[PDB]
Amino acid sequence: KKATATTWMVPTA
Amino acid sequence: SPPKRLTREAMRNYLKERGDQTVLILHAKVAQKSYGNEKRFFCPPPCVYLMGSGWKKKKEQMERDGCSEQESQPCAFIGIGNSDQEMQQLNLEGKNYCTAKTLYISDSDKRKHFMLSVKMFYGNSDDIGVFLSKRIKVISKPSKKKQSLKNADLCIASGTKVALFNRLRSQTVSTRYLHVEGGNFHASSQQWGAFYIHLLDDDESEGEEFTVRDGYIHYGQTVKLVCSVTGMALPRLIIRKVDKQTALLDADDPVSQLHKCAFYLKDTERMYLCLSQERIIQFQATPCPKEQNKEMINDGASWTIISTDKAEYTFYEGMGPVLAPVTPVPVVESLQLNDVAMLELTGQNFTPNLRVWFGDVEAETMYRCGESMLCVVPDISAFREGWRWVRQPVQVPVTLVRNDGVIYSTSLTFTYTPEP
DNA sequence: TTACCGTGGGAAAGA
DNA sequence: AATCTTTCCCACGGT
Repeated sequence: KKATATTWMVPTA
Repeated sequence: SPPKRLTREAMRNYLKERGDQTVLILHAKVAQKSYGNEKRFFCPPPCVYLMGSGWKKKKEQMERDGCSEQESQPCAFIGIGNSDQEMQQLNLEGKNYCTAKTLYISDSDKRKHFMLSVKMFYGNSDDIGVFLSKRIKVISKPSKKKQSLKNADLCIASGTKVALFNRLRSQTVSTRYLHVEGGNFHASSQQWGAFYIHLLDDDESEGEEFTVRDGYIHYGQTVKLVCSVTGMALPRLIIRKVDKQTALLDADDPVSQLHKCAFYLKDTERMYLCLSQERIIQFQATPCPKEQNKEMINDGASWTIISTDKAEYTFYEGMGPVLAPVTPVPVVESLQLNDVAMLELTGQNFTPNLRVWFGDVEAETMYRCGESMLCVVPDISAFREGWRWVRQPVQVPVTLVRNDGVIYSTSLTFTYTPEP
C-alpha cells in the first residue's frame, strides 16, 4: 500500500 | 569413492559463520534481434555480480592451500545459452561486477525466448559452473500500434523494475543510463540502475512516504521511480509518450517495452527530466506551434524504457571443494505446509541428490521433479529436548544440501506454532 | 582523410 | 485487398 524513499532534488539548467 | 556428505558439525559451523557465495545476473526482459551480419547490442548491458562474503573467504582458503593471487581470481564468460554464438569474456579484475556490452542475438536463432549463460571458473581452472539468467523475449522490432493489455509481456506493471537510457542521433557511443551513485542521480555511460516504477494516485502529494497503486502503467499517469539498490527517488513524474522529438500531453495508452518516454516533473512549468552529458537536470519544454497537445523537448529528455529482471544463485562448499560444479543451483520460491506433517518446497533446479535440512537436522526428503520437493518435518523434540508439543513458537532456517556437501541457503524459515 | 560500424527510419516481403 | 509483423535496406554521424 505505501512506499518510502528519499527524494533527490533535480537541479535546473 | 563418493565424496563426503555434510556432517551435523559442519552444518552447525556454516549456520554460525554464513560465508555464502552469490552470483547475480541483472538483465533486460526483452531484446531486439539482429538480421544479416548486423549487431544490435543488448541494452542495458547484462551485468554479473559476485556478492557475499563468501568470495573473499573462498579466496583466502585457496591461497592458504598454495594458490597464487592469480589462481584464486574468479573468471567468467557470458553468451546466449544453447546457441552456436560465441561466449565473451567478462573482466572481473579488481571489481566484483562486470557488464557485457556487446551481446546480440542473430536471427540464425529461431527461438522466441532465450536465457543468457554465465560460465565461471577460478584461475587455477577449478570449475564453478554455469548460471542462467531469467527468460528473455526476442522481438523483431517494436510495434507502431497502441499496446494492448492482452499482451502483458510487452507492458509494464506498477512496482516492477525498469531501466532508462538516452541515445543521441543513433550513435552507440552516446548511450547513457539513468543511475544513482554517491547519493545523486546521473547518466552513466557504463552502469545502469534498475528502478521500481510505482504508480501513484493523481492526488498524491510530494512526500518521502507515498501510497502505491496496482496495475499497468499508462502514458499520462503519475509515477515514482525508486532505485532498487539505493532507495533514492526522483520527484513525482508524469510519464509521457514521445513522438519524434515532442511529448504528447493527451496520450493515455499503456506504456510499451522499448518505447521512448518523457518524464514531466509534476507541478512545474513544463520541466522535463533531462541529461546533459553526465548531469541529470530538468529542462523546460517549448509549446508546439498551433498544437496545444504537444511540447517540444530537449534531445536529452527522451528516454527509452525497458523492463529488467534478476537471476540470483547462492551456494557454499560445506565440506570444502568438490569435483562437481555447484550448478544448477536450486532456488526455493515458497514453502507450503500439507498423516505426518510434510513441508512442500516449490522452486527450480531441484534434484534427487538434495536433502532439506531444518536447522542442523537433516529431514527425510522426497524428490518429485525439478520444481517440487516434499520433506518430513522433524519432531519439535529435535530442537527442544523436553518438548512433547510446541509450547512457544520456534523458528528454524530451511536449507538445501547436496550429497557432496554443497549448501544452498534459502531466505526462508519454518516456524513451529503452538497448538491453539 | 579513408574504412568501418550500431542504430533508427523506412521499404519490401510475409501472414 | 488491406493491415500488421517480420525482414531487408541504407545513411547519419560516430570510432
